Amino acid sequence: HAGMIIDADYITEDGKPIIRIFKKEKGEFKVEYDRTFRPYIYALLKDDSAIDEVKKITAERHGKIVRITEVEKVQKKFLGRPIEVWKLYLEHPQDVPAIREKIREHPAVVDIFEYDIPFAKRYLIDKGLTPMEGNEELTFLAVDIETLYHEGEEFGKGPIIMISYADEEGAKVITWKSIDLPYVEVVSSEREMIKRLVKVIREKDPDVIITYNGDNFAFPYLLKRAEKLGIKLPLGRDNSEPKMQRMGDSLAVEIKGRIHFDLFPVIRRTINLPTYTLEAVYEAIFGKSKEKVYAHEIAEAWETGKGLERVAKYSMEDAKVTFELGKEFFPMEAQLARLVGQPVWDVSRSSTGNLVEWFLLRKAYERNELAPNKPDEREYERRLRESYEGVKEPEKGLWEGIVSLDFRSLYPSIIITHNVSPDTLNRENCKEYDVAPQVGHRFCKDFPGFIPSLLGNLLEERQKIKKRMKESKDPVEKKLLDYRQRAIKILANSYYGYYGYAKARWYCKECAESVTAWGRQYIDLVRRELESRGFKVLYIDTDGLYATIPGAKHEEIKEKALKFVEYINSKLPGLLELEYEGFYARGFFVTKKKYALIDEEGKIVTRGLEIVRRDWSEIAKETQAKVLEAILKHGNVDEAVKIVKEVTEKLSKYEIPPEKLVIYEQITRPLSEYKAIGPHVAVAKRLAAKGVKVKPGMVIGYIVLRGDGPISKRAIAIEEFDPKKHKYDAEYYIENQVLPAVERILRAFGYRKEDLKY
DNA sequence: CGATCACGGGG
DNA sequence: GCGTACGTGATCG
Ligand SMILES: [Mg+2]
Ligand SMILES: [Mg+2]
Repeated sequence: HAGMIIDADYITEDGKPIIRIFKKEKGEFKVEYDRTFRPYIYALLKDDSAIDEVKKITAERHGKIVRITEVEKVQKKFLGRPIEVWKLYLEHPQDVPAIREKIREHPAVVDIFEYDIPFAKRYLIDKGLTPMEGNEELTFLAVDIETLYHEGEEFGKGPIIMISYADEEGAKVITWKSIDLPYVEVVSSEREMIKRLVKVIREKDPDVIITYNGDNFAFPYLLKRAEKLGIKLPLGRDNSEPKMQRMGDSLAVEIKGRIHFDLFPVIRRTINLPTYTLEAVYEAIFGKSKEKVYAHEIAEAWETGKGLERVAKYSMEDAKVTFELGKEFFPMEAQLARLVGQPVWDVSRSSTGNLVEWFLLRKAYERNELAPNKPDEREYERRLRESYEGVKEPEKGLWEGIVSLDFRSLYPSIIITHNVSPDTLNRENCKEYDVAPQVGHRFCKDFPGFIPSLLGNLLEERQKIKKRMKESKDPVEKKLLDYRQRAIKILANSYYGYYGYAKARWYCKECAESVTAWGRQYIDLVRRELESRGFKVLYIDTDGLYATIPGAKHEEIKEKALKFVEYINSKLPGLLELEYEGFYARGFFVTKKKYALIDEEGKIVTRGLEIVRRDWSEIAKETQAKVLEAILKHGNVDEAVKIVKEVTEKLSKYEIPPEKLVIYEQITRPLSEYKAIGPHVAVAKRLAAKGVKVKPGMVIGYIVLRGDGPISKRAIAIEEFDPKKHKYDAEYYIENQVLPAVERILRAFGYRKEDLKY
């Protein structure tokens, strides 16, 4: 009708699917139902006569037989060529996985197509429906929880001790222990606290629930405790419970009628941080410090009853900043959803490769272009092993006053001008074609390629938005249009990468190679022009470069670089654009996407080097941090080498505290299901043998002891370690922990692993 | 060696 | 749900 679409799903009623379109119309929540949309797949047949055998194929589901309800001969395009396929209709979406392989196996069937598109996404495309359109203002509520945790406990063993929420009315805490603070609501039990959260959510009726890692912590924990306590969480606008969907090796939680906006996957994509803790994220965006109160401090305060006001303040600030962050990051995700035509829930949890693919599937429908299939495992593997011809090793040592230049806005223009598309690649009876330099791939000029055509329209639309922005007096429209033009830039700058993405439907190795080859001519021009101006290029890859004027004043480097970007863009034709990304006080480069820098404010910025993860010992992580600090903060590689040498000697002489040697690894399945027994599994099996209920999710802490053979047979549970009896493996902690953590970094300064010991 | 298995965020 | 990440690095067998 007239509302803004925020989501879509389907329900089954009397065994038949019903699409639900969740809308917001002038502040009101509305649900539209559609019983008429039918599931389907396509089948390419060897001959039209075959349909009589194919329409008679059946399968089984829910104890009943599955049939093809209707067949329809249709004319479409495949790889820029007319094709005749049969549209096979099914009653229920779940009929598609049940019957698709029985159609594909048929000797008269050449191939099948569009057999793995989810019904709700199939519906939005086919009906031309775009989520997040209009000026409809949504409501937001941030939610967070605090729990009682002890090292290595099964997930959900300890109770939820606090629940916090925040919106514009303020940040509040619900707890079941007496804390005298103005924003704290004290209730009688964990059960009563969870029921109060349910009431707040039902009363505030937010369109968007903001969490920080709610997909993999807050909501699975709430569901675990609600199950324990035997209470329901009717948070859905249809009174349904939050729904845990297995998205990869992890989880994603949906709340029907709403948008569960988990900031963790969103921020992980948007900015570069070594660790995405809420406190690190908040500081990077708002330039303010946020205190972290660790799990052990929380457990100690809860159990002893001392210092609970500190824990309540931590819980409050967690909800307060989650709200603040949500408001900051939601507008761009809303514009991306709109652009790609899929709900924010799905779009906020996806890579740019999937954003491109959703955009392309919709455009293929609009253009009557049959979509190619996602590859099988063998093809996906063959794609990962493909070698690309045509980005040198970076300069060694420590450099000062570094400018970063970004090339990414160059590639959409190359795709368009050279008609780079899988449907135009090495076409027969082509009258005119473009030949890629060095690699020689031919792209037909006779018709615009599917992908160049779409990119051309995206770039044109962005230029119209930018023009409308200059001519606007309304700062509200200007702010909105700024988000819209940034969403196009992000989607357009993702096509180059998408061509080489192994899971892509419109994958094209030769397209990616050719864009690289044509792109290189401009990169080489940028490099020569930089060097003619006294700049030294320290590092260069397909995405950008780092450069300096050796021994020049920093303000002179910045000014010359800004003046250079303005100059080159005046020389580059069309929408080919170079961007000044930033300036760094110092930096060093190891290899492709492995480097470390420090800006003028003293913030260290790295790519592909830092090892902040629980399965690496503290001694290795601490030494690595010390090495980066000595190099970047002190400009002293000699100090860094001496730090490594001192740590290794201390390890050899058993001078390192055993607490800095603990390795943590999660159990992810029943112990009997393991095919390879790593040290944490060997430790786990002994724990289960002692009567410990070992379950997936439990994190095993261990220390590697001195001895013969694989580390599996010498690992000990941290709770069993006796410093007066057990001797840790110094050679393991040196060669497998500390030295790999620092050897890549120090390779940039001409050191090998063997020069980092006395 | 190829195969297998872990990481992130949260408490 | 017409589904189940990603890319990378250590250790087992
Ligand atoms: Mg959904
Ligand atoms: Mg919290």
